[PDB]
Amino acid sequence: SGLVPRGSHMFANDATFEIKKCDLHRLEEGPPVTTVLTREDGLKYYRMMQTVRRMELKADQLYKQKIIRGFCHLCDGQEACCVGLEAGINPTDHLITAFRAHGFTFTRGLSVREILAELTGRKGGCAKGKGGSMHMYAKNFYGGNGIVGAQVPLGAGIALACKYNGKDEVCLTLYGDGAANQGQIFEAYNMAALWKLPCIFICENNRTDYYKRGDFIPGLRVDGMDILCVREATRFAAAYCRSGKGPILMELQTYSDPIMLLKDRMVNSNLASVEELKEIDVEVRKEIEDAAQFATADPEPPLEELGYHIYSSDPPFEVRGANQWIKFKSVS
Amino acid sequence: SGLVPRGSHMFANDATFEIKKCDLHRLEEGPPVTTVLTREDGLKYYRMMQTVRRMELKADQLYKQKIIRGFCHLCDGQEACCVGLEAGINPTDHLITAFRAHGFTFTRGLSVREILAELTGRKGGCAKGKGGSMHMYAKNFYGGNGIVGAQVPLGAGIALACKYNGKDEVCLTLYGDGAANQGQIFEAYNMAALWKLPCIFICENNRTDYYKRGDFIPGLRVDGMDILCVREATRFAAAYCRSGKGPILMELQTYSDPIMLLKDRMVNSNLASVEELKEIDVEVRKEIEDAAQFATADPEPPLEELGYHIYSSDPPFEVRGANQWIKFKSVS
Amino acid sequence: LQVTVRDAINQGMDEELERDEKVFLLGEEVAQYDGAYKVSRGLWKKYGDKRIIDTPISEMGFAGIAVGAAMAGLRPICEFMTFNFSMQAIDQVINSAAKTYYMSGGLQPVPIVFRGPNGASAGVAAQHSQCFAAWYGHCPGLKVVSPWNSEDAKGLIKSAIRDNNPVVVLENELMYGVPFEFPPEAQSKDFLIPIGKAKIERQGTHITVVSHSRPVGHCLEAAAVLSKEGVECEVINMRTIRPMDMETIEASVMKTNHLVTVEGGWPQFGVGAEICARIMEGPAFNFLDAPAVRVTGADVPMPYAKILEDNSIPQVKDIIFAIKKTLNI
Amino acid sequence: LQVTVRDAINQGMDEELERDEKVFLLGEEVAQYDGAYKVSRGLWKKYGDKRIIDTPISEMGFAGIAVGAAMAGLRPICEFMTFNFSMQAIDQVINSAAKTYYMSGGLQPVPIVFRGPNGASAGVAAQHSQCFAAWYGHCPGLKVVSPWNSEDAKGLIKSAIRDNNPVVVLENELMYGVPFEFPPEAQSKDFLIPIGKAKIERQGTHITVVSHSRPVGHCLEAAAVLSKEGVECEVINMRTIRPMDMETIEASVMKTNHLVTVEGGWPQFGVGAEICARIMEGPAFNFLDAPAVRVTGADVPMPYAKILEDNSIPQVKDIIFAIKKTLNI
Ligand SMILES: [Cl-]
Ligand SMILES: [Cl-]
Ligand SMILES: [K+]
Ligand SMILES: [K+]
Ligand SMILES: [K+]
Ligand SMILES: [K+]
Repeated sequence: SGLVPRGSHMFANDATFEIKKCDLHRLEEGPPVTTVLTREDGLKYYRMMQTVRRMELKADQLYKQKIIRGFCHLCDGQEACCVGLEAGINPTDHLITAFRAHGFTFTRGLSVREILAELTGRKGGCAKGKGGSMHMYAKNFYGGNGIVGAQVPLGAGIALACKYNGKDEVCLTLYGDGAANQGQIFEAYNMAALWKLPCIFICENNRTDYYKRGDFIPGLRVDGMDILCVREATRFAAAYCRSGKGPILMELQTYSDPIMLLKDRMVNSNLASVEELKEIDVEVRKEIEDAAQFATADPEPPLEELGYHIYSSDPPFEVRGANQWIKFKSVS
Repeated sequence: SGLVPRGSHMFANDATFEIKKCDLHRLEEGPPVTTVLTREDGLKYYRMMQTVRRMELKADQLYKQKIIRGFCHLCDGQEACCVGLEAGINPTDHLITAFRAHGFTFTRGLSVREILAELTGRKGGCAKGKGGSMHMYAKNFYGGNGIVGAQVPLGAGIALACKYNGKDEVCLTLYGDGAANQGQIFEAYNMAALWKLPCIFICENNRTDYYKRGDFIPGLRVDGMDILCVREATRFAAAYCRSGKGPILMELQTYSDPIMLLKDRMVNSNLASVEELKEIDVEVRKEIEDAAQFATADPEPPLEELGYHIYSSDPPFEVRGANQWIKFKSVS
Repeated sequence: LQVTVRDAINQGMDEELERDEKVFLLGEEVAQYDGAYKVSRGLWKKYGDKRIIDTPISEMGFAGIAVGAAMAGLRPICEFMTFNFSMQAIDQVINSAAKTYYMSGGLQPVPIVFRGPNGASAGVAAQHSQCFAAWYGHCPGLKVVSPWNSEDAKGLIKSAIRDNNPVVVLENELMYGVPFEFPPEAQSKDFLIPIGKAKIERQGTHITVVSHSRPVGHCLEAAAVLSKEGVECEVINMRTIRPMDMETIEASVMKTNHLVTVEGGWPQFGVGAEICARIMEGPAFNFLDAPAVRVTGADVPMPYAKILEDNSIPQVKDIIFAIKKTLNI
Repeated sequence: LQVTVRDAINQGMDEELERDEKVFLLGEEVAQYDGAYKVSRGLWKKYGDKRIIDTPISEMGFAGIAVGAAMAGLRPICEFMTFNFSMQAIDQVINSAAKTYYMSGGLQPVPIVFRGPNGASAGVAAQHSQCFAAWYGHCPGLKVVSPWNSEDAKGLIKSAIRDNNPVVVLENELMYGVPFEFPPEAQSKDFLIPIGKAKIERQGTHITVVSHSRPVGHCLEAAAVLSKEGVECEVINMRTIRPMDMETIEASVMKTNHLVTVEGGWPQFGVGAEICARIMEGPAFNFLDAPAVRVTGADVPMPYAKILEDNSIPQVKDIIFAIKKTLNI
C-alpha cells in the first residue's frame, strides 16, 4: 500500500552499550565508557567479522591441503580488531601491519576471492600470485610486510605524508607484541613525537606494558575482544591525531569470542534476531565457498609474466632467467 | 737520621668533600653525598686529568697542522669522566665507548706516545697506524668504535661474558647524547635487563631525560664536571651490577673546569700546594712534548705490512692490491 | 649409516660445545624444541640456559651482543633465523666483526660464527628467499662457507667454531632434511673441513661445473644424465665462498677446457661473476676452448606462485642446457 | 663556466624541488648550513622545515620513514651521510623499497632516492671508506647510479628524482669540490641523464677502459700519459651500475679487442667481476685479443696511515700498468 516504508522492521534501531574503560598513559581523559550501536552498524560489523572468521578457517583448510604454500598467518579470534579499527576510521585514512593481514585486506576492501586466490598462488589473486600470504596491498592499505618491525617506520612515514598533504588523514601502524622490542620501533616513536605525526601506533598484544612503551607518547590499553571497545578507542585515537597533537599508542589485548559478544548484544537488546544472524552466517558461508572454489580452480599465472612489474613507469625490458638463454619480458 | 719517614710531608693526608646528589630513576637510595679524598689519589687524579687535557690540546695542534688526518674527536673538558670512571672501577673491569676515546685509551693504560703516534699514522702508534683516531684498543678497552650506537650492544655482550665468566667483573658501555635514539640501544637495554647483565650503560650528555630512557632499568644523573661525583656514582653503579641486580644507566652531564675544581679542593683543604701542582703541570708538559716529537718524527709504517692482520691465528697468505700484479703478504 | 644435513650440523655444535666451555649458542628460538628449523634440537636440554640462549626478535642487538662477547674472549654461535634477517644486523657483521682485527693492528680478534639458512626455500616469497653469498663474500676480514651435504655441514661448522675470526656459514633450509650416507670419519668428533678448499664431487674430462650449496646436487644429477651421452662432467663443490679455492677450479679447467658455474643467488655481481673474472685473469684462460657461462637464479625478487618460483631457481635441465651450449652439442 | 660537483647536485635538487611539491629532502644535518658535506646548502632557507628535514641519528628509522612516505605518494630524497651508514637501514632499502613493486604485482611503486657519498675518502679509516656499488647493484628492483663529474651528478640526480622506483645514487666525497666546465645544456633545469646509459669520455682504438665514479678521471689521466706513446685508450664512464650499459662496453671491445675495468671498491664479487663475466658471456668475447683485467681497491679494510691508504686505492700508475700488461707492452 505504500503508507509504511518497505524497509520498516520489528527491531530497535539502536541501543547503548557499556564498554570497558581503557587504562591510560599520559592522558587525563580517555575514550567514553558507553557507546551507541545502530542496528545497521551491528549487522554490518557482524557480517564483516563472520566473513573474516570463515575466510581464515577456509585458508587454514586449504593450507593443510598443501594448496597454500609457505606462510599462512591467520587472524581468527582477532576480528574485533580489524573490523573495530575499520569502523573507527575513514576510507581515506591509511593502515599498515605485518604479515597477519588477511582480515585487514578484507576490511580495507579486497574480496575474499582475490585474497584466497593470492594465497593459492593463482592469476586471480590480488597480486596475480606474485606475493602470497604476507605481501597483499589494497586501497590505503600498505601490507602485509614480512620483516617484523619494518612496517612501523613505514607507518610513521605514511603519517608524515598525511601531515605533509594537509587533508587530515591519519595512519594506523600495527605491530605485534613479538616486535615490540625492535629498535626501529623506538626510532619511529621518537621521530613521530618530534614531528607530531598523525600516527596511531598500535600493538596487537595476543594474550609487557606495551601501551606505555612510547614513553613521552601517550597510550591507551584496549579490550581487543570487543568490537565496540576497539571502535571507540580508535575514534578517540584518530580524533587525537587529527587535532594536531601528534602520535598515540594503542595496545589491543586479544586472547570470550568477539563475534559471539556482538551477537549476544544484538539479540538481548533486540537490534536483530537469532534468525537474521543465522541467515547472515548462511550467506557468509556461500561467499566463502564460491571464493574457495574459484581460488582452487583458477590457473597459476602464466610463466611469461614472471618478470613483469620490477619497475613502475618504464619501457619494457628483458630479465635473465636461470641461464643467459632464458629471457623474461618485464613490463611495468 | 732515619727517625722519620723520608716521605713524610707537610700536608693533610685526606679530606671529606661534599658531592652533588644524583637524581634517581627507580632507585630508593643513591650514591653518598660526601666522599673522602686522599692526598695520594688527589695528586693521581690531578696528574691524569691534566695529562688527558694537554694530550688533547696537543692532538688539536697537530690536527690543525694537517699531521693528523680524517677524524680527531677530543674529550678536553671531559676529563672528570674518563678519570672519574677509571677511579671507580678495577683494571679487570671492561670499558667501551664510541670515537671520542683518546682519554679512555690513556686512563686504560696506553701511553701518550702510542696514542699520538697512531693519530699521526706512524709505525709507533698503538695499531701501527692502521686505525687512526677512532679505533684504538687497550687492555679491557674495546674502542674506539666509529659507528654511533654500535658499541652499546658490543658493551652488553662484553657484560654477558663478565656474567658468563663468573669473576664479578663489570662492563661500562658509553654513548653520547647524539646516539641516545639509536634503536639498537633499546634492544641492548631490553636484553641486558632480561639477562641481568652487569652492564653500566653510560650516556655522556654534553650540555633528553637520558638516565630514565632505560625505563625498567634504573638510572642516575651525575655531575660529569666533578671527578669525585663521577668516582662515587661509578662505585655505586659497579657495586650495583656486582651484586647481581642487573644493568644500570648513568648519565654524565658535562658542559666550571674539572681540573680547576679538583685543584681548588686540594689547595683549600691543604692536600697539596699550588707549587706541587705547578710542578706536575711542568712534568705533564714535558711528557706531552716528548710524545709529540716522537709522534711527528716516527716514520709511517712500511708498505709491506699493508695486508698484515686480516685474520688471527692463520698461516700467512697473499692479498691483492690495486691490480692482480700487486700482492701483499698477510701475516696474523 | 644415513644422517640428515640438519643432524650433521647438530652433531658439530654439540661436539664443539662439549669440547670448549667458551662456546655458546644464541638466537631466536634456539633453546626451544621446535625450534626454528630444529637444527639446535636437544642442545638446550644438554647444556641449559647459560649456554643455549633464546633471544627476543632484536637482530642488530643480539648480533652486537654476540660480537662483544667474542671480543671479550667467548666463542659465540650467533644463529640468524634466515640470512634475510641478517640485513638488520649487517653493520655488526661487517663493521664490528669483520674489520676489527685489522683496524686494531692484530690486537682484537673476533671468534664469532654467524650461521642459519640462506637463499631459496619453498613458497616464502621475495623477503625470505635472498642469497647473501656474493654480499658476504665481498668483504675483507670475513670467512664465508656454504655447505651442500651432511659432511660439508658438520665439518665446516666445526672448522668455523674453531676459527678465531668472523665466519659466515650460509646453510640451506631445503637441505636440512636431506639424508646422506655418513662415513665413519665424518662421525668422529675430530672431523674438520679446512676452510678455503673445494671438493671434487665427481671426476670428469669434458667440462668443469662449479657450484655451492644445494645446486651442487643438481650439478651431480645433470652429470649423471650427461654421462649416458659420453659427456663426463667434473663437478666441484666450492664449500668456501671466501677465500674460495680458485686453484682447484683452475686445475680442473686446464684439464677440461670448459666451465659452467652454477649458483642459486642473483646473477649480477654474484658468485659466478667472480669465478668467471678469476678464470679470465689467471693461468686457465689460455686453456678455455669456449667462454665460461653462468647458471643462476632469475634476476627477480622471488615470486610466490609455485610455477614462477620453480622458474626462478636453476633446475637440472637449465644446467644441462648450459653445458651443451658450451660444449656446442 | 666552472661548477663543482657539489654545486651540480645542489642545482639538481633545487630544481627538482621547485618543479614538484611532492619532492622533499631528509637526513642528518640536511637543513644546516654546514651541513654534512654542504651539498644541501641553501636549500632549507629556500624551502623551510616542511621540505628540508633534519633527522636524529636513526638510520633504519628515517630510511623506513622515507620509504613509507614514498609509498604514500610523496617523493623523498633520503640522504645517507655516508653509505657506510646505509648498512643500518639496508633492510628498508632492499626489502621495503626494492622488492615492493614486484611483490605487490605492480600496485605499489616506491619513488624514493637514496643519495650520499660512497667509497674512499681521506683518512677516515675502515668503517667510513666502504664502496657499496656491487652490493646495491646486485639487487633486482633497484636502480644504482655512480656519477663521476659535475654533469654526471646533476643529470643523474634529476633522473633519479623523476624515476618512480628506488634509485641508489652513490656520490663521492673527494669529487664534491672538484670543478668542471659546465656546458649550457647542463645549466638548464631540463637537463637529464638517462639511467642505464654509459658515456664514452675519450674515443680510442687500442684498449677499452671502463670505470665509475672518481677513478674515471684517473682513467682519463692514464689515457693522456698513454697517447704520448701511440696508445689510444677508449675511456668509458659507466654512470649506471644497475642496469649497466653493457652494449656500449661490448661495442667498444669489439673495436679495440682489449679491456681493463677500473673501480675503487673491493675486488671480489665487485663491479669489474660482473663486467668481466658479461664480456665472457656475450658477443664481444670472440673480439678479445687478450683476457680482460681488473683494477680495484686493495682487498683490505681501509687502513688509516696515508701511505697505506694511497696504496689501497687504484692510482693512475696502477691503471697504466694494467693496460700495458694487457697490450703486452
Ligand atoms: Cl565457510
Ligand atoms: Cl703540553
Ligand atoms: K670460531
Ligand atoms: K627443510
Ligand atoms: K624518484
Ligand atoms: K670534498
